[PDB]
Amino acid sequence: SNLVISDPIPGAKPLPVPPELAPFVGRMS
Amino acid sequence: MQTIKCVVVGDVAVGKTCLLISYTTNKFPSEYVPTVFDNYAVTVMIGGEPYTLGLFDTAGQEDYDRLRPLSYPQTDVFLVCFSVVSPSSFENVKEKWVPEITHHCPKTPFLLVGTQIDLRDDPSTIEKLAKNKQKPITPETAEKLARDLKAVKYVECSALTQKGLKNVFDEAILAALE
Ligand SMILES: Nc1nc2c(ncn2[C@@H]2O[C@H](COP(=O)(O)OP(=O)(O)NP(=O)(O)O)[C@@H](O)[C@H]2O)c(=O)[nH]1
Ligand SMILES: [Mg+2]
Ligand SMILES: [Mg+2]
Repeated sequence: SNLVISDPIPGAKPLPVPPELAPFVGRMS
Repeated sequence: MQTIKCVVVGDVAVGKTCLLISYTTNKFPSEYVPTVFDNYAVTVMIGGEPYTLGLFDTAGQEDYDRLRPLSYPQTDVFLVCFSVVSPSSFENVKEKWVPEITHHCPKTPFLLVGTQIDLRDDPSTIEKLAKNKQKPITPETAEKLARDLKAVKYVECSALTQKGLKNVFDEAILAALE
């Protein structure tokens, strides 16, 4: 069972985004 | 702690955002809104330890061609998506997407992802394709391109029915970690 992956679990800390893209984010995030 | 960054790319309206929202939240988006950029994150247990899976959602629109690659640094795995009922999107895997991601990230693995498979046996969709003498992409054809372009693996799914959907991400995760 070593390569078994769980269902995803919501609401983790999003990975860093390049700051210049910040304003282009959302609203879907 | 442990992280995997996955970036999703592909032609407009092949279903990138639906794939991501359906996988991460089990809901299907109720209206089409073209993406510019979006960034989602979930936790997945792998052999019983938690990884943060960061999912970067990108614009299929050509007008974002110069901005898109700013999201690529430190990517661990790409999903290059085409709809199995859009031959143009499949052609663009070869003509646009794989060249783009491999230029910027030559060492980074990618999966070829066929989307919208629920429409492959949908009479209305086939009728629509047949108007222009088109046909859906078969798995055999996709596997061949995946081998030729050196994708890790071809996987396919439906965001709508969720058939194959978890398997797509399972394979992306494993590809990132190999
Ligand atoms: N039947 C079906 N329709 C789908 C599926 N995935 C997406 N769609 C539909 O295809 C359209 C585009 O979906 P979307 O995920 O927003 O596409 P995108 O690739 O994110 N587009 P963009 O590049 O502009 O952000 C929507 O009308 C959506 O309902 C699927 O698995 N099955
Ligand atoms: Mg989108
Ligand atoms: Mg990293």
